[PDB]
Amino acid sequence: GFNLKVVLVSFKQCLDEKEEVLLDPYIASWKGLVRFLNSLGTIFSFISKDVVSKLRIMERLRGGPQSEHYRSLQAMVAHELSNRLVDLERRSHHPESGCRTVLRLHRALHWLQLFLEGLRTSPEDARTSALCADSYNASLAAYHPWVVRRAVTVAFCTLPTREVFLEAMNVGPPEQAVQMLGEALPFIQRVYNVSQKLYAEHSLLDLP
Ligand SMILES: CCCCCCCCCCCCC/C=C/[C@@H](O)[C@H](COP(=O)(O)O)NC(=O)CCCCCCCCCCC
Repeated sequence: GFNLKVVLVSFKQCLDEKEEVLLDPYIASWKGLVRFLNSLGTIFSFISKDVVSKLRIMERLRGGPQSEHYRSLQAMVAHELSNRLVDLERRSHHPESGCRTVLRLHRALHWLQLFLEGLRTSPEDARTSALCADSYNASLAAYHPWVVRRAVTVAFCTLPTREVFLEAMNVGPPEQAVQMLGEALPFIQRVYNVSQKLYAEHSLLDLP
């Protein structure tokens, strides 16, 4: 019943007719990713908590007195910039602003998209560990302190084989998994592109 396709396709729900990035569905989709990650039984389950803690921050903003301004990422950015609830230069009175919090998930989404795309078009003899590192170095690595970068990089060598990873998506044999990624990744890509435009245009790509 539960599989990676269900999660990827849930990202369709994150964009409305005006391509507002809706926060509730975004959270729901990320909870799907966490459940998938935890199902893989790798050492990276050690880091699921960081995602979960970030989702809870966002859920608490959605449960608060300004909940309506957190309905979409676009609304969130407008509200937090106009009320100075985002630390722009250095961490200060708003260490857990919606803007800086969502940024971390967004960067991770970028990594995930690069990793899954890499996997989708990889040769049969490609190593999962290499797909992960190359995509990590492309993306998330620059935002992590050296101690984290080095530990993550080493941990990559302990990942399952390409075949096992594809089968773990639970959508059939590797060949079916590969076609699934092609049909489903565009949903996560669209969410990423719209979110990246939002952050880029507001010069928020480097929030502390
Ligand atoms: C299945 C193999 C998964 C490979 C995942 C490779 C990337 C792992 C990154 C681990 C980062 C170390 C944990 C804590 C990092 C935090 O410092 C940063 C910055 O947050 P801040 O401290 O400023 O609040 N947090 C992040 O970069 C977000 C956590 C990354 C989530 C990884 C996505 C895994 C989802 C997999 C779903 C298939």
